Amino acid sequence: PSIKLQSSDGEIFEVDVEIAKQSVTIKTMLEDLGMDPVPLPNVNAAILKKVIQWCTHHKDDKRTDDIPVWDQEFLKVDQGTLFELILAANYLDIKGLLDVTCKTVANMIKGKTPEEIRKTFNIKNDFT
Amino acid sequence: PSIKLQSSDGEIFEVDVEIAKQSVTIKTMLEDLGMDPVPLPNVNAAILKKVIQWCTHHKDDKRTDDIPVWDQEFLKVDQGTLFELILAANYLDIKGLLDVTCKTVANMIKGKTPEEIRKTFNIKNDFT
Amino acid sequence: PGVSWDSLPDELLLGIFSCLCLPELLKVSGVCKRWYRLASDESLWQTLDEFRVQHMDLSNSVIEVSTLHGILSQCSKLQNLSLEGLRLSDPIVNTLAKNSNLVRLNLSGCSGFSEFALQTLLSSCSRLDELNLSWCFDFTEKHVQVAVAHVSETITQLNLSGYRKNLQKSDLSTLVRRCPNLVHLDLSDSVMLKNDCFQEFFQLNYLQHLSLSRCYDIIPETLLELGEIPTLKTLQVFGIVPDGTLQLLKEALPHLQIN
Amino acid sequence: PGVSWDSLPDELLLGIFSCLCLPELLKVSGVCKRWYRLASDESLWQTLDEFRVQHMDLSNSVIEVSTLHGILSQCSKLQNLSLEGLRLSDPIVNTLAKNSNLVRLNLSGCSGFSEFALQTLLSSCSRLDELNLSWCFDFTEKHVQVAVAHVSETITQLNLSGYRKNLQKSDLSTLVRRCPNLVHLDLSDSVMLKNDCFQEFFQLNYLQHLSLSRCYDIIPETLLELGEIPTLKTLQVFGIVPDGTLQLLKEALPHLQIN
Repeated sequence: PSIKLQSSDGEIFEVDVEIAKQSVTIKTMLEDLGMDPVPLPNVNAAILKKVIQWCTHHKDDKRTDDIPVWDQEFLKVDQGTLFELILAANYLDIKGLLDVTCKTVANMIKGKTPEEIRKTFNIKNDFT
Repeated sequence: PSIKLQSSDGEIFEVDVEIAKQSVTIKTMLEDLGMDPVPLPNVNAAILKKVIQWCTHHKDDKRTDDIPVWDQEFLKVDQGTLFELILAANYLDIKGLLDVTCKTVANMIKGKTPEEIRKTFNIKNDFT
Repeated sequence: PGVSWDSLPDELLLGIFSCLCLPELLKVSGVCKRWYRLASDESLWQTLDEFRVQHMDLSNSVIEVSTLHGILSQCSKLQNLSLEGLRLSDPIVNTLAKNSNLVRLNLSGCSGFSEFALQTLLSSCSRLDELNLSWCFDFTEKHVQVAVAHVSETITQLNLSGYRKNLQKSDLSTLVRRCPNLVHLDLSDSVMLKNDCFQEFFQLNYLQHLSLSRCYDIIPETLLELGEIPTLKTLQVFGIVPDGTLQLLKEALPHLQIN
Repeated sequence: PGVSWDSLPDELLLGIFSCLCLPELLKVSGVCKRWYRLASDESLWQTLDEFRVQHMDLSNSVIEVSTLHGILSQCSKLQNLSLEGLRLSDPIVNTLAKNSNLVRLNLSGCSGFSEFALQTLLSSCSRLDELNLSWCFDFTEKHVQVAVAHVSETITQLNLSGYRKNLQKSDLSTLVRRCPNLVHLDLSDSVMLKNDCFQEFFQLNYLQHLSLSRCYDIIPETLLELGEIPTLKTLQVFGIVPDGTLQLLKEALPHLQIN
């Protein structure tokens, strides 16, 4: 019931096979390629921790208007980290997490002007 | 045998239905939606002209190593225009043209260093 | 070291954008080119069956004609389209011709397109039920004529008000010959219409709401003749009827609802 | 105005990248983050059956350990892998464990990984034919032992040279018990090996190419004993045999090819 995950920076984590399998990617590495240590070439250790707790908290289961209070506080981190989570959720294919992180960015956009947007997200003005 | 195409900037061109149909997109607008004026929301008039001559020249038919001399001289244009052709070829879905333009960018990359690349293509250094 | 959002994969941007509501989406398309193209993505508009200026925060802002075109060109399944007040172009109108199954279309106040585009658009909407093509200031008799020449027979509610000098008896005649099912007909501000045209309305056997407000050359007293429309239920005839005769008119056709 | 290449749609970037050859691809991955991710795309490496450092222009450049890991993790169908000379990591070796059907593996000169990663990798390549795991300076007895403990029986050619003090008779013993099909065996620079181990080679009934160069404690004269290997055909025994005796040895086993 325990599988071993490995971050890009080398650290190893032992997570339950079910929690770990919320990551389609991880799941498919486990099942069609009997990989025990499962290296995640893109996710570093700091990020895997978050990912793991997120999956753990959801082992048992728009708007921004429906983001579970827990998930909200979970995403209470700096852009840097937020950016890394969206990317990590995409590579690992953990729908739910990808789901909440996306709405979270969405909400950061809602209400602002393109300019405000360019500023909070450090986006270059292509038309200039 | 003659269909009417319309650029984003309003101009209309009459091209033969067969030439026009080298653009899957255009083809499918003609066939499953009897559209006679066929507006191309993305392609402007300057670019449509090139697109049309390109298709015209190929009504009757990797490496960079296999780019037909004609196609080579056809792509002898400035980056701006090159950039617009790749985009136009993608929206219109004119494989061959998309095909040759991509290899043409490929060759501009081959041989250069990342730095050289950043310079000729005005790419920002993400890692700085 | 600035967070590298400019490198976020297109997949993700779409995912993010899929979380945004239509009006919001229109905003972001102005953020930068990568976003501008993605916002126009097929996956986000493809299914729309309704689209109205009203429901899209474009009150305080001006939608680039260019971008409006790019988004609408992604819709073929609209049954309700309102671009009221918006300035268009031919490319955009010709493109609207995709939605063959339009039921309700509102272009009042629109401008910037030709009599030809107008024709190609109405011609394609052959199951159109109600059209509001009023006050498109931008146009001439060419347009008006096109309008009455190509609105589908399926039409029941039509509003062609605002063409003081470009709409004439003959045009109402055409309209009437072609659209027997009309129920609501507004021809307000059709200053070229006089009581001689009244006979034409008698061929609309289902017309129950007619409106001729501000048709300044209609001799008020002659209105009585319209109560003779067997199915007529309401008559908007504002600004041309003096109270004196207005009260008479009302007493003569007590079954009518006149304002 | 500057050409907006930084906004080229990912689709196009891939298309472009699909025109580049593998080594070229590795360069561009350093251009910027958007390109770095895309260059690692599945569609571009997914099918590879052979990846050999040799053929990758990586002569005057250092592949970021990180990026090497991200590309190889996209391959499961390799039959030929050579990362010779390259500096790795555990994540990368554990990942190589995907390619269950590896036939030929070259890691000589590699370093930066554990006795455990080594085990998980060899353990997964159960149909491995030839392995060159020579001079991995980085490692100790733990590794060497793992080597001889988990190379598949399927092995016919093996090269474990360069472990002066970490490889011993016992290790050759183990190796021999487990790998009956060996045909080429190189244990050059195995300075812990003396003639007492010679008996072990007699259990490899198909061994025709043995190499013991620079095993400095082998008393030259005792070599004769090796011509007694029924199938032995060639014997590399450089730098430990003085010409005098070397010419004698040759004359004693004229059927042997000794250098």
